[PDB]
Amino acid sequence: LDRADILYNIRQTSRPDVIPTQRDRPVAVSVSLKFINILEVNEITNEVDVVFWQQTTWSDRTLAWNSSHSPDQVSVPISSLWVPDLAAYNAISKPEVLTPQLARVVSDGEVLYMPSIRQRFSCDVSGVDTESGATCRIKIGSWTHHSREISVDPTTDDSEYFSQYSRFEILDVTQKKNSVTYSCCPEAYEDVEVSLNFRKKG
Amino acid sequence: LDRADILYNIRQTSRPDVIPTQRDRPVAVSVSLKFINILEVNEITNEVDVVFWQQTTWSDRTLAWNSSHSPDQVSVPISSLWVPDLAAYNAISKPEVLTPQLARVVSDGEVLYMPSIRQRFSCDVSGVDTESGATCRIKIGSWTHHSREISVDPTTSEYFSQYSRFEILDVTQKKNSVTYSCCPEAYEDVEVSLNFRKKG
Amino acid sequence: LDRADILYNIRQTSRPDVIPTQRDRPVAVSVSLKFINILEVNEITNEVDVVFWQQTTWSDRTLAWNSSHSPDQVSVPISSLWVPDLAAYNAISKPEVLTPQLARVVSDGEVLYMPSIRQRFSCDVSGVDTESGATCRIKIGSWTHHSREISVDPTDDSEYFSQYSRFEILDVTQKKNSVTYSCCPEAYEDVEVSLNFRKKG
Amino acid sequence: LDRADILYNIRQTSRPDVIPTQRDRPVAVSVSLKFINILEVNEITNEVDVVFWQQTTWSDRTLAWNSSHSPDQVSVPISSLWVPDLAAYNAISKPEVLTPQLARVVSDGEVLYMPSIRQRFSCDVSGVDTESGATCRIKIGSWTHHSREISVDPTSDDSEYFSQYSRFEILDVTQKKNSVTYSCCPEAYEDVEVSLNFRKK
Amino acid sequence: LDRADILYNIRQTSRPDVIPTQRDRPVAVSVSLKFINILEVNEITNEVDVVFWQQTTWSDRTLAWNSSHSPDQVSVPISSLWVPDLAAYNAISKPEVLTPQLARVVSDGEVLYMPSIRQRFSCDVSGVDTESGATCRIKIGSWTHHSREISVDPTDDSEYFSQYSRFEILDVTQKKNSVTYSCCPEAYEDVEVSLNFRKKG
Ligand SMILES: *[C@@H]1O[C@H](CO)[C@@H](O[C@@H]2O[C@H](CO)[C@@H](O)[C@H](O)[C@H]2NC(C)=O)[C@H](O)[C@H]1NC(C)=O
Ligand SMILES: O=C1CC2(CCNCC2)Oc2ccc(Br)cc21
Ligand SMILES: O=C1CC2(CCNCC2)Oc2ccc(Br)cc21
Ligand SMILES: O=C1CC2(CCNCC2)Oc2ccc(Br)cc21
Ligand SMILES: O=C1CC2(CCNCC2)Oc2ccc(Br)cc21
Ligand SMILES: *[C@@H]1O[C@H](CO)[C@@H](O)[C@H](O)[C@H]1NC(C)=O
Ligand SMILES: *[C@@H]1O[C@H](CO)[C@@H](O)[C@H](O)[C@H]1NC(C)=O
Repeated sequence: LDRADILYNIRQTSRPDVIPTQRDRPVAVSVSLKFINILEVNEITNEVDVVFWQQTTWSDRTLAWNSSHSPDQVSVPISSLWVPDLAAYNAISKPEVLTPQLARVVSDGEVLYMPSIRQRFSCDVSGVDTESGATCRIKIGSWTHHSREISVDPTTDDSEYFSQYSRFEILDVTQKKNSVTYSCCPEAYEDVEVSLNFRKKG
Repeated sequence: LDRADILYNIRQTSRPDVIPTQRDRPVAVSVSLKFINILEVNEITNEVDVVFWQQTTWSDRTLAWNSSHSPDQVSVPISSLWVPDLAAYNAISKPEVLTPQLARVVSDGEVLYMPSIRQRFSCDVSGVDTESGATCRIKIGSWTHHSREISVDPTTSEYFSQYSRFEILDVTQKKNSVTYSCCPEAYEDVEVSLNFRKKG
Repeated sequence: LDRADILYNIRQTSRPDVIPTQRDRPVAVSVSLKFINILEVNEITNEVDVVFWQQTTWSDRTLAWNSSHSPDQVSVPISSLWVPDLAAYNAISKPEVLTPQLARVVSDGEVLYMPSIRQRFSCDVSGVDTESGATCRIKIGSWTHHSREISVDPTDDSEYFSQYSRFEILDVTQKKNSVTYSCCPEAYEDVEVSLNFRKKG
Repeated sequence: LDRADILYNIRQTSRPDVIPTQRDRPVAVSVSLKFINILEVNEITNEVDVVFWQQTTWSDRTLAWNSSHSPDQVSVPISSLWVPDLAAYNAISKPEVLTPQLARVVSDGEVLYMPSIRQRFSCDVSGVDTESGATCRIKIGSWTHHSREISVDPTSDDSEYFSQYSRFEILDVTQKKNSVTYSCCPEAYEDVEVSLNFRKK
Repeated sequence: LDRADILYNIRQTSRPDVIPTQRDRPVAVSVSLKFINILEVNEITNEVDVVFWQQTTWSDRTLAWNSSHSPDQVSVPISSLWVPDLAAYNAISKPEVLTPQLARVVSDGEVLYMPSIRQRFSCDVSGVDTESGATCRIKIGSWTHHSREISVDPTDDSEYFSQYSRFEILDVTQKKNSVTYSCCPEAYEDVEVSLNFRKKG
């Protein structure tokens, strides 16, 4: 199989509307934010404008091919794939995707999608001009799929990709799993809570 | 039936342009706003910028399937479904949808669509910096369907951002029925009264 | 005929690119602006930001159906219909459509399209802070169809206007105008809408 | 032939990706800007925000029909036509098209496309608040076609339809042809240079 | 072969989702930025707004045709072609493409795509108001293809820079990097562009 055949097969049999659940178990989605820049911070309004790489991984076995005498991986437009319906609960702007909308698909059906996103958030900016800094929390989960359909887990240096030219610096990033049941609904929804501890440079 | 079969059936037969009336009775649409944030307020221009979850429910029997060895619910792109043509009569910006445009469909044909929307409104901002606060009224109804085709009803604060400069004192959501001079038919609306103020 | 059949018939035989002229007569398009809000006014730059409902009516006999055991009217996405190519000659921003892009079609082929539009205009803002107020003129007509293909005709001025605007409406007049350009032998029709408004005391 | 037949024929056989060259000669494109407004000027940054009608004409013989007992002209969405790939070399914003994206096609295959465009330019704003005014030069040519594929030529008062309510007034508009060969490339590229002499009122 | 036949063949067979690797050797992409304008600089936030032509070249042998009695080159919409998935690693806005999205294809399968882009970057603006100026570095490479699939290589200093900018260019250097990240076993190639510029004053 060459690249042309694999990408033809995916384009022709891609059900992008269809969550790829196996034997009624949830799709395991891994999510990790790599912070690249903090552009605007407002301690009065408690708003931040951030650029991050949203590292997103999951398995879709319908994509898989035999890798013997074939590529191990191909680049696929996300319009030809199912992608998790992830949303940031405290976003106050739409995600601005800065990068080409391609994912990497491995021959075993693993998908890696990592867009660069600029987005604005409502979060705690208090203490940004102090030594211990501000802690801005961002919650990301499936908008419509509960824990029996999608599970979200943080992935396996917090400032390795962060811009040296930002007015801000990162003290710490922690990424932890939450499972929440709301009054509306009988089912639990999973989320990754990302805590960005940052401060103004002196 | 698996998810793949249900979503194929819905894509092939859903008729997104066709209001799903039963026996010439109106489609009963429920609408409730959950306020998440108040971002900008201008007492001079009487304008507010708000983020809310627009909880929207209705029945479309053409979507229904036998649930007996099948999923009870699926996620469906709204482009594959009929959705009510709701508009806010006092909006001064287009709705900015912040979330994926998917609805939940139950095997009995019940649809739940709850987008997160950022939108600007013309409303009474007077008293925002006082103890009793401002009361901003938002009217939402069908743009083109009168009360014999679509009825809009409220369902009868909790998720408001603790980090807003503002706080919510009260939200009331009440039904209105309006006849305009132009037109013989009544149009239903939910009137949402947001009583809010600047934090001390 | 039920709604599903009518909307199927319209979607399948809709020629949205084809002006529905009858026997070589112009399509009569009626246009009336209902002002809802005046958001920003600049007396230095002579610019206004306005929200209005653009009530637009015309007949397309290709849409018609026998109403006798059928709905009298349906809601149709404008992407399935011919719509007049109206433009505001003094607009300085694109029309921001705030409402769902549906028109109402009557069984006789009458169409009503009424979008809520926010748009910015170049017009006379002088006198806005005086008792007699400013008069801002907005000209709306077909961008590409002359008077033998499209005629544009006008149909309480403050019945829909926001009580919470910084401005108030004194008067709205909507009158028919005709432009002939040097380039072209044909006249292009427009509705001229005169918005007399002022800052509230 | 009626309008419906002509627009069907154009939709079914228009190759919008195919430049309509005749007998290996260039497509002759005429371009004339009609200035409507000057909205924002910055003498520090040397930037202007302008609204203009970009009158664009060319021949496409593949569109032609016999006009005997048929319309002389139809309105066609530009998505169904080849359009020249014109760009303003000193634009610093994308063209904001304010009008419906329809062209006029004449039965002989002449196309007229005249969008209303709002766009920002890098140009000489020095002297805008003096009697002799500023001269802002805008160059428009094909982005990808050299002079053997596309020629651009200028076409009465270019300023006749300028807004009386602008803070600015037009002193003079000149529109002249340039043909440039760059070091990169063996072929010549044509452009129309438009010089807008304007000042604050 | 005429233009119509070549563009039909490309539209029918191009495979825009398929990287045109030969015998599992990388696609050689050449990238060179031609700086046209520096619009906004902020020494506090270390941000610049720049307009540049992104000269991009590569070979796709599936596009090739016999040039005997045929055009040597055609203009092709990039939606009908594979294009490299290039991104600027320090961009803080999406690329605003100011030009028509057409590439030039030579009969041997060479592609030239040169969009005019306005984009904002995070980079070192310190020293912009001094004689030696600021040096802003921009890194451009494939977002998803490593060095075994795409290689990126640099190809007259600042001849097309706007004379009306508040800034002037002292020097542009464009050098190749090959980077291995901790996450990933493969090396990713990038062109690093160093823009040495200062305020004219
Ligand atoms: C729908 O079409 C029917 C079928 O021909 C029309 O019914 C006729 O109407 C005429 C004229 O009024 C009567 O005198 C005939 O007896 C009817 N014939 C039948 C077979 O019913 C009907 O008029 C049409 N409906 C409308 C609203 O025009
Ligand atoms: O109806 C829902 C579903 C949802 C929507 C947001 N994503 C998780 C699932 O959560 C809710 C939260 C609050 C309310 Br009220 C309703 C709801
Ligand atoms: O024709 C209508 C119907 C509509 C359109 C949008 N609002 C709900 C239903 O209401 C009208 C309001 C004013 C005028 Br005039 C005409 C109309
Ligand atoms: O060629 C035309 C026709 C048109 C163009 C768009 N609006 C109405 C019809 O009107 C013109 C206006 C001015 C000039 Br100059 C040419 C023209
Ligand atoms: O340097 C060039 C070459 C180019 C780039 C656009 N595509 C055709 C070839 O044409 C130019 C047009 C204007 C200017 Br200034 C420079 C140039
Ligand atoms: C993959 O292909 C090789 C080569 O034909 C074969 O030996 C291997 O077992 C295959 N596995 C499959 C088809 O699952
Ligand atoms: C191309 O066409 C010419 C003349 O028609 C001929 O010399 C040649 O064989 C053709 N094929 C190739 C691959 O050059």
